Amino acid sequence: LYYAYFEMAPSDLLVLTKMFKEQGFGSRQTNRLVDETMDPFVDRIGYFSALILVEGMDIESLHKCALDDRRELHQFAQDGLICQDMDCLMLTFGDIPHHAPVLLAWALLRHTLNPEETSSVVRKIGGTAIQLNVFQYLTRLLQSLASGGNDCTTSTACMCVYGLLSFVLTSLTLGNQQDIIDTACEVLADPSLPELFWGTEPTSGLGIILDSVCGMFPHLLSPLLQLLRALVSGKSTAKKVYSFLDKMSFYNELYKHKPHDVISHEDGTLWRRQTPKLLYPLGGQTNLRIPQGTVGQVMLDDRAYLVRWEYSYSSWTLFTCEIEMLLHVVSTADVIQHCQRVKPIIDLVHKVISTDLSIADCLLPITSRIYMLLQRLTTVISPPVDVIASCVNCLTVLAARNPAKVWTDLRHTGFLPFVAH
Amino acid sequence: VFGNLHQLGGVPGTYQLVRSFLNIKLPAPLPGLQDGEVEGHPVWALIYYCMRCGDLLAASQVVNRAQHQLGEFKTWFQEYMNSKDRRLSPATENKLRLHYRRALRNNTDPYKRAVYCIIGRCDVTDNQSEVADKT
Repeated sequence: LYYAYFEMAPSDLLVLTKMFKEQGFGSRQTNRLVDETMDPFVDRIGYFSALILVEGMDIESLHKCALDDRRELHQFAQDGLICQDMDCLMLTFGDIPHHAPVLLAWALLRHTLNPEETSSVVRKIGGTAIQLNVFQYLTRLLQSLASGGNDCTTSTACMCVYGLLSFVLTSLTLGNQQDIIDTACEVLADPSLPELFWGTEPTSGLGIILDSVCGMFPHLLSPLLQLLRALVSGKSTAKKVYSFLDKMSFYNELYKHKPHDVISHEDGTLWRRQTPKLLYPLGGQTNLRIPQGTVGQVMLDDRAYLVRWEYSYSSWTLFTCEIEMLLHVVSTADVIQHCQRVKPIIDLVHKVISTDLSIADCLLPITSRIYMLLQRLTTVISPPVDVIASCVNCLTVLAARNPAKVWTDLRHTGFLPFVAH
Repeated sequence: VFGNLHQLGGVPGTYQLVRSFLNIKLPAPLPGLQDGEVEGHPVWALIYYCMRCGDLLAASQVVNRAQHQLGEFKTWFQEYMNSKDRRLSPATENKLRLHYRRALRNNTDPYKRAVYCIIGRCDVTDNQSEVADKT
């Protein structure tokens, strides 16, 4: 709690490492090595250890400082001697799992030093940490801190983990990958039930990950949707996120084939222009048509004709067209169908409506369809069973806005009716 | 070139002579395989051979006209040419090298690789896979 107040002083930081060195980061102990009761303690203790050390390192501020940052504070980096002490302890840690996040963070620090000097070893530490499954470890630490271990302690704490990921994204130190995004999403998820206090950090994550995720969507359905869902509940800044859903500048999808014009610069697989196109071919007038003149780009150039579309559209209205098509199959969709997307899509609708609940009325593109999905959806299967939950959730959130309807629905909801006899 | 044909259809320019070598000579038994070709002509092979001939300027011109999309390379060709041919910019050379390693090195059309490698001095471990045909 105290570290949160200010950046760590160099003496404090060095003492920190000194104790970790002697303690061995508190790694070994007897957990259920002995009794069970002690077992529940271990993750939380480790998390604090990782959080605090990373907080002390303050990778984000330190890296900035190395580049050059104006100061107020005194930093440990200034003293070479302190670095020497810290280096030895952490290096030894490299051969142990808990301080994996510290290992990763420090590797970045050493590497920032690298352009100034050389860094044979750090590359290995970074590699070990990743292989170490630091990403997975962080998710678990994040859960521990997640609404459970303590409300107030955790999200300030989780912030520390977030900082590590921010820096980690640059290279390929770690590109936009499944693991990093997944871990980041979990840290943000920090599995909780809605309740606001604190928020998270800004822009560096925004351009690199949040915005990046949007670019791929809907082509990559899961990340964008998941991030949106988590943020909406937590942040009071509903408007920015919500407005984003209503007004979405970009659309990313697979490419139907062939004639549309292209405009040139470079050898440009990338840029092209369009004539009109209908995302949904014949199957009801209601169709998504994108006016000609819209610019598009061909992202992958690998295995697929994947194109980015500048077309601005409403995410909710769009999704509430896509799923419906799934039922009929009468219409044809450029988008593409899948159950997994169904689970997060409904949940997002659920979360958005619930969070917005007040200004609920404007929000629903999916009243009737969802119920139809629910009846048809009914399966004896895990993936759809998950989807079924989402439908129920939407119904629960929907209930406040239109109570009569939910009840009318339940009268003939397939799950419940025992009454028939 | 100086011996029958057509006599090549066009003018005796150096470029055309090389097109002839590439087209008539053994790039095709009866034409085909793995080159990048536009309008019936392997551009990269052309640049490579023109370069081989010592006609750097012409090779540069071919690239200019090329219809290609590695265009940053196009920049690095022209200044390589401009200088003593030890194109040393205190600037980009580093950037070209990274692209080679990531994009070009593991993949591409043999001639394209040759042009990048040779001009760039990209990868000092030395040898060009497909198109070293003579001692």
